[PDB]
Amino acid sequence: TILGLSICAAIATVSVAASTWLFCRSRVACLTPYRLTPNARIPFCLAVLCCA
Amino acid sequence: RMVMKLESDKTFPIMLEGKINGYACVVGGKLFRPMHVEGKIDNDVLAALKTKKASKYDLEYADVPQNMRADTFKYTHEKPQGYYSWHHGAVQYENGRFTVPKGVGAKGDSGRPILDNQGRVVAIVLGGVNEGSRTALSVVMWNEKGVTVKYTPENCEQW
Amino acid sequence: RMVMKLESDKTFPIMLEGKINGYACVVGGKLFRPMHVEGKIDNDVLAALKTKKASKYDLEYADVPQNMRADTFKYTHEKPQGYYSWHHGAVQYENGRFTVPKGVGAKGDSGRPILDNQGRVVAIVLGGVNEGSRTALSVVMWNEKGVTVKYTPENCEQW
Amino acid sequence: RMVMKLESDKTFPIMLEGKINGYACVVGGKLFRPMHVEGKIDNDVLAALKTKKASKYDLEYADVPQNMRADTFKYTHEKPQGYYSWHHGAVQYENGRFTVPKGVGAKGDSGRPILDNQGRVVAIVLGGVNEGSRTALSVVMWNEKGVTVKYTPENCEQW
Amino acid sequence: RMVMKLESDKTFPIMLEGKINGYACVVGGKLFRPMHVEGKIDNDVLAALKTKKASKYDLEYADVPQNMRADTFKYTHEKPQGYYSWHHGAVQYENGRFTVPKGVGAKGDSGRPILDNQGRVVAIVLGGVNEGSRTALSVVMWNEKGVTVKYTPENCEQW
Repeated sequence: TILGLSICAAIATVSVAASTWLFCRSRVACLTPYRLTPNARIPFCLAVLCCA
Repeated sequence: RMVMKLESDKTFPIMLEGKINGYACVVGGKLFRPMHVEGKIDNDVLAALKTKKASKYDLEYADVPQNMRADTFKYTHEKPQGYYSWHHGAVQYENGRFTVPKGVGAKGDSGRPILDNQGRVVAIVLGGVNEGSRTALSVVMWNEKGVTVKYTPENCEQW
Repeated sequence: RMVMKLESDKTFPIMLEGKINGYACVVGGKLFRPMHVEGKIDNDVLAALKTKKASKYDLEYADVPQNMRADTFKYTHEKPQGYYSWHHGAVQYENGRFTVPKGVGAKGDSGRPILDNQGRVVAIVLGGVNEGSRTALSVVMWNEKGVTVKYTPENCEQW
Repeated sequence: RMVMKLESDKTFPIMLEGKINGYACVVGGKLFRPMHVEGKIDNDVLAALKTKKASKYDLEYADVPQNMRADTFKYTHEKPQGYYSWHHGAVQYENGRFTVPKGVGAKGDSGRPILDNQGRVVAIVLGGVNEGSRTALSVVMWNEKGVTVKYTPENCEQW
Repeated sequence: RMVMKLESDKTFPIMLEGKINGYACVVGGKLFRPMHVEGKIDNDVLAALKTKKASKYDLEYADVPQNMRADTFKYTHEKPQGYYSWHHGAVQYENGRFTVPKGVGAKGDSGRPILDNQGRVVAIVLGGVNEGSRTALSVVMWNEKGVTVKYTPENCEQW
């Protein structure tokens, strides 16, 4: 159990961290094309997914 | 004619050990500085600004102060085919690519805004390469919807 | 010269402390005056006229008597790009924003109307923020559906 | 005159925080730099170069890239008796000493390639001492077999 | 004018990345520089000198060598009311307070000496502050007893 519980906890933590990393990377990759526009007009992404 | 597009004091140099290696340009109330260029902007007020990186598009952007927003370049979402003005000389737009004569653009010629025939920025060039017998520029422009698309030729040469 | 001769007496200063602190304007059958101006209208008939509060839009509006509906400013819903007439000087509408040259406009100038070259009011100002060489204006205008879009720049200094 | 040979100057200043401490030469397709100076080479290509030290003769040597091996000074093993050229006037090589007019050369004027009437470098000065009559200089010169003979006057100071 | 007669090779600048940052002056056989200026004095002989701190009076003071004492500024204690000569321009002394015209003095001007008509320094400037047309400036002077009184205006901003 000590081995199995530790393995399960490690797998869950790694999975959660990886999912958060991919979500943040996706948000950056979907916002920066719209974010660094000089006037910063970002209606479309915020309306279709509410990323911000 | 060509000299009426170089009286733009709103561009700013980047100093590294007293040398020039790049230019930081202000467009539409936002200051853009090429990421690969190391150094410090000569202007103190713009140098003190904290910029947010953008690795994919290869430039860092910052929000200029309110008092500086008035005197700033104007971007354009339309890029009609043909002639364009640049500080080094004429540039020509064909099939979605900017091209310049041979030997134009080198070490320290990045961050230069490619002005239009009207007199307002349409894109910012980060580097250029010469493949075969033609020279093309890696450059970031602005789409009609404002997605800041970047076009980069294959095997692009920095600056 | 060309911008100052467009003079209309429909605007009325607000009197308190025995000094001018703002202007109230009759447009399309409604009398408009900002929150920040205190006092009585110079015209006694409108001074005694009750007003309805609209705090979130920052303008008291009052229903003009039917007799005086004949002589009033004409509202406009289209805002073509470019310069417009004003009491002081040309006001540039660019990028969906009204801007005035350096220094023009200060305290006590709030409530003045921005008209067009045709000679009819296109918007009314409530305050101005200095962006540097060019000064932006906090102003409310009229849409094609009459939804009364209000444009308030960031941290605008209130006139 | 001996000054028309300043056109042959391909030496590169070394700057330390904007202060020049010496000059690095490119002789015979080989970059020579004084060890006692500190800073960075004038151009980036030699700045990024890797140098191998030589403490006994007090200088760093590096191999120039293949692109510019031809664009360099060309050396000479023989030094006939008499006066040669320099950026600071004629300097006389007499019986084993390269001596200059008194009061010429100080701190920071080091690593300087000496020249003769043929426009060919025969030695590189590093420092010198001011005798009552004239000033003798520590110098790295060459001989017929090419073993890099070095001379330092007694009680010599670095430059 | 009196600017041409204020020439003095005694004063030296303190650079910071090749820009004017401070001013160190040799007076009465003693080198003075402010606390708040960072960098290295341009003169190598004084840069080699080791200086001691004085936090309260905002002065690093060092003893010049014997040969340096031959030519240096002369100090006096008496300060009659009226106008005095400064490198930027004329200043005036009233009610025990030095002051300068509007906008005369900014960053990098600290450490400059103040001169009188007969050609001798009476005080060393450290900073200033402005409320009206006059601009009272922080300055350290000398009394008849030789106690180095330091007059300072309220919330004086550092120069």
